Amino acid sequence: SGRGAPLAKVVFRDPYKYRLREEIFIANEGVHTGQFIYAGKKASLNVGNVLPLGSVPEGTIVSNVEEKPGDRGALARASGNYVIIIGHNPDENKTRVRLPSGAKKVISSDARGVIGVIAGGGRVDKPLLKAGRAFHKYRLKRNSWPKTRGVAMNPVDHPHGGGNHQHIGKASTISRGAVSGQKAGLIAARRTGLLRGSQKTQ
Amino acid sequence: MRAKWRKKRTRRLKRKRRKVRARSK
Amino acid sequence: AKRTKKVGITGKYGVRYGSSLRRQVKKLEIQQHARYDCSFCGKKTVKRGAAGIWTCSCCKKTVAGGAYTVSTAAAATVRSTIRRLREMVEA
Amino acid sequence: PKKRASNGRNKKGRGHVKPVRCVNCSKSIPKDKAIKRMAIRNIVEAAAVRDLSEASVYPEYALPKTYNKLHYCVSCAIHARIVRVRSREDRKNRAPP
Amino acid sequence: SINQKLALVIKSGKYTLGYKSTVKSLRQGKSKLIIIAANTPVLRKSELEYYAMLSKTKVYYFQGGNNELGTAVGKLFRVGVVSILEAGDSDILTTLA
Amino acid sequence: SQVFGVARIYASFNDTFVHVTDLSGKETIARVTGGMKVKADRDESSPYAAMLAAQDVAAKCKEVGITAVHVKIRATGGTRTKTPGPGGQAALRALARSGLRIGRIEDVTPVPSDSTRKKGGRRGRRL
Amino acid sequence: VVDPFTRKEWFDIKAPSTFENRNVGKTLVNKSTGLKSASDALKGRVVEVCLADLQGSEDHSFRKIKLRVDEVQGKNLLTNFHGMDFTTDKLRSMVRKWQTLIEANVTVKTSDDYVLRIFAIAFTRKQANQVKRHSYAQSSHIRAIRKVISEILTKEVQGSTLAQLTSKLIPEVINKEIENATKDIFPLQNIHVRKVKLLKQPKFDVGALMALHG
RNA sequence: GGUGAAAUUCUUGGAUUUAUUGAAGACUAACUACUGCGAAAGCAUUUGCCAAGGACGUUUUCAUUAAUCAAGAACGAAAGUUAGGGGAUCGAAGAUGAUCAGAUACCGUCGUAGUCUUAACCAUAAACUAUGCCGACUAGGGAUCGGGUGGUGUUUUUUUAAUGACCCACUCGGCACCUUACGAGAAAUCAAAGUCUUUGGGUUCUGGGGGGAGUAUGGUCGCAAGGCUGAAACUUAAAGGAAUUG
Ligand SMILES: [Mg+2]
Ligand SMILES: [Mg+2]
Ligand SMILES: [Mg+2]
Ligand SMILES: [Mg+2]
Ligand SMILES: [Mg+2]
Ligand SMILES: [Mg+2]
Ligand SMILES: [Mg+2]
Ligand SMILES: [Mg+2]
Ligand SMILES: [Mg+2]
Ligand SMILES: [Mg+2]
Ligand SMILES: [Mg+2]
Ligand SMILES: [Mg+2]
Ligand SMILES: [Mg+2]
Ligand SMILES: [Mg+2]
Ligand SMILES: [Mg+2]
Ligand SMILES: [Mg+2]
Ligand SMILES: [Mg+2]
Ligand SMILES: [Mg+2]
Ligand SMILES: [Mg+2]
Ligand SMILES: [Mg+2]
Ligand SMILES: [Mg+2]
Ligand SMILES: [Mg+2]
Ligand SMILES: [Mg+2]
Ligand SMILES: [Mg+2]
Ligand SMILES: [Mg+2]
Ligand SMILES: [Mg+2]
Ligand SMILES: [Zn+2]
Ligand SMILES: [Zn+2]
Repeated sequence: SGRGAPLAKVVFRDPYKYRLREEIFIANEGVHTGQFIYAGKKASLNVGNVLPLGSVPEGTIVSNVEEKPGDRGALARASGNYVIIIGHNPDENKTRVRLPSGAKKVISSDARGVIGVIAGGGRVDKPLLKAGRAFHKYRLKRNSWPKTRGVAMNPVDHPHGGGNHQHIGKASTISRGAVSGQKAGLIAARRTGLLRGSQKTQ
Repeated sequence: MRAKWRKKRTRRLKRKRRKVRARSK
Repeated sequence: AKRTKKVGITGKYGVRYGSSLRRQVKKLEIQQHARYDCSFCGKKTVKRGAAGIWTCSCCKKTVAGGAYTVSTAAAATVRSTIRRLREMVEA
Repeated sequence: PKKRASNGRNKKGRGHVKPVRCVNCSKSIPKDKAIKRMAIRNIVEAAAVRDLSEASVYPEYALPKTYNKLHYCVSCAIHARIVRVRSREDRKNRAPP
Repeated sequence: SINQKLALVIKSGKYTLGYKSTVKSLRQGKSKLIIIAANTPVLRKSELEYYAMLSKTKVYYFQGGNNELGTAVGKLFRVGVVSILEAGDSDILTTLA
Repeated sequence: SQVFGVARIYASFNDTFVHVTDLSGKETIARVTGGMKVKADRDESSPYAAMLAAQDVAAKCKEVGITAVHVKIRATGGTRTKTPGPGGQAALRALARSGLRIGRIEDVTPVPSDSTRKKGGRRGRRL
Repeated sequence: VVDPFTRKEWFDIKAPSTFENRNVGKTLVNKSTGLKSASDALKGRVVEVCLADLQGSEDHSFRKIKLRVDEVQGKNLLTNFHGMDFTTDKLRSMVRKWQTLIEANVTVKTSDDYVLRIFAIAFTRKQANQVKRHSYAQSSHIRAIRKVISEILTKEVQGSTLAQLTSKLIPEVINKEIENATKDIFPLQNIHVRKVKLLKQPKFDVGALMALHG
């Protein structure tokens, strides 16, 4: 609930005790019930397994990627996302990858990831098409909806408050050095206006 | 005037009078 | 007789929200409702619930999928290039 | 009326010939219709091909040249290169010389 | 292909479709060969393979799901396994398969 | 018989380029031919000026010491003229005549397999 | 004047074996300081020596050749193979109008665990009793011919060591081991291999490479 | 750097050049031609798979099953529209540097859309041979593509065949070209544009002086841009075609 991606409950034996341990994964697209999941350095390059970014060749597609070895997954977890691996510097044993944002971060080759892309992709291409569908969306995330335009408020409630007409009355772009109670609008915006032209990271 | 320019001329002309009486449509 | 010339399933929304929004909904609607074919048993018995969860009526098998189709283009073009990279590490 | 049964050039029975782009002005021109001339000129000049050979090693081993096919657009082909406008029955003669 | 050699013994010889009838075939020895759709589950597969081993029956794995192997034998339903009982005149019992 | 380099010549229309270096290529020794003793910037490709700065090119060539090299001469090419330029040959004229030694020669002009459509569009430059 | 001319010092190749001449000539890279000077920033170049430059007479004089700087020690510097090619002049002189070109390639391996892409190039000869001015094959030939060159390249590259390979195609008779098959298909003049190149190696294996010198 | 010449521009950021090397998307050079294939649009690296086709060959099979076609339907360059991906190149728009009296341009620069691909639209091009389809007949000539037949023809030599490529002759069906004109045409020219006042093989389609105008109107198709259908009032003695002389 409140998530786009489905989850995969994955059961393993306890190496140190007669016991089962049931982890909770994010389901990469194409995983299925009853499937077998292999985890570790000397594991195979099958969508669903979880291998250190050392063990995989550039161009691999992984999800739930760790920022540090063993933090149990940080990157590329929202439905339909992934990170690509774009090369290894084995001497320092790093691995350089490209995240969903486009930004390219380098991290240890011991950090782990899950071969594949996360499930439930395409969720956002469907319009919500009524206020109620959004209301029910956010019922289960948080009290963020609906949103009142700061410019419909009196000045006591907002920097954009008041006026005999509805206008921001001053630049909507706010300095990073601004103070809490000031930072509303386009914070630290390096640019503004309708983005024209190819936007894919050069 | 050129033939295809006379074409653009009246394609435009018609778009405009199409408009002008969708106003009373 | 044919019941609607263009709205299809999207007639439930009546006249509201504008043709463009309704049309683009209809597309994904048809996707997420239709029965698909099961890869493990070969009948068309896999239907959606809880988008990205696709389950086979008989044989009780479930598969993570796209939000409104079983396999999304991206996934499939990953599957392909994960095979490719795999076959390149035994020979 | 018509002025060539050839009207452009050297195309009967395909309907389309993907075009070439002219060497002088870059203007495209269907391949059948571009005038073609193969430019063979060597590495050499008139008075310059003696001494590059004198203060030299490999005592005139190879002497190669620059091979490149040329395509023009006819208007540019007309401007300088061989068009040299012919005259009604003289233009039907396809003898190169 | 092989689909044609099999599509001969449909019109020619004796067969049986279905997991149950073909394992009665396998334990009564009457099987010379059994063909197994791609998508048929590994447990069934290994079971048949065992029964085969004990009848000394050979097995071929049809590349193609049970849908394909059903349309292969001219039937309009899925078929998870086939079991030939007489290869009416197919050499399928003596081809490289 | 003696010590070798690489020639690395390049002809355009309105400029010319000539430069010695290691046969390995990595380390370059001197090039500047260009617009150097010409300056009206019409005359950048001119043969007179290609010669006038080819002289100061061969000069540093033997000023650090080498007797001989063969050419790698080339027009701009790409999707542009692909035919040699004016101050390509009038330089090695006055660099073979500069008493230096020359050998196995070849063109290195880039030529594609017919792509990366040229500038000017389907009507070309219009004059 | 900083006058770097005095600064640095030349170094030297010579060729490996499978040839007769080996003295390359000389290079200039940098003084060998240590804080970054040449141990590591060596063996990363190539050079362009013609072949009649390298073995003999000009029956052998069209092939370009790359040579990859492999490793260095005192007054060493030694360069193994990197590939090869033809030269613009002859290829532009062998492609005559009014005849058929035929070109093919394959990527195949040698015991020296180098994969590589060979090439080959062949043209049409006009039977020298013959009147028809264009001399064209009929694509029953083009497909069967490139089918047979492809039959043959692999069984010499998979045939043996990149070193023996060099020794196989230097004498060039591969060119007419092609004409062996072809004589039963088409006249097929001017049959050459016309390049060779790859990118991946087994990690250096220093001791293998000194086996070409003495 | 770029051009006729310049300038906008890029250069402590080592630019333009070199070397090694990697990514992305587009295209298929040279071979390429009076050469092939497809209903047309159109189609040029390799290989595998999938179905399809004309010509040929034929003492095989059926036996009039056919020709052409309002309505109706399949495909349909380029650009353009909807939703993803892609977005390297070149590049409507727009912004600029120059030229000019002016210069919204031509030349230069940046570069949005586009250019590429998937799912769906759109249905128009000087979509041209400005030349309906099936059939018959009328005239000479050498090239060439495909099939075929003929051989004490040449070459491969292996040891001569077998073959393969080649030469010569013939015959079907192609893409053309040449010379003539019986003949046709207003001519330019045309083996059809011929076999017409000596006017009739079958069949489909369009035009009836120029403008008005492919405009108005209605119907219909389309998301839109627009497609198909498509007048009249009035106005006018010419407008047009081919060729000759200037
Ligand atoms: Mg609230
Ligand atoms: Mg809001
Ligand atoms: Mg609001
Ligand atoms: Mg208020
Ligand atoms: Mg305030
Ligand atoms: Mg304020
Ligand atoms: Mg206010
Ligand atoms: Mg406001
Ligand atoms: Mg109104
Ligand atoms: Mg005219
Ligand atoms: Mg044409
Ligand atoms: Mg056309
Ligand atoms: Mg002009
Ligand atoms: Mg090609
Ligand atoms: Mg009707
Ligand atoms: Mg773009
Ligand atoms: Mg403008
Ligand atoms: Mg201005
Ligand atoms: Mg403007
Ligand atoms: Mg039309
Ligand atoms: Mg035409
Ligand atoms: Mg005709
Ligand atoms: Mg028409
Ligand atoms: Mg005739
Ligand atoms: Mg007459
Ligand atoms: Mg209308
Ligand atoms: Zn199932
Ligand atoms: Zn031109």
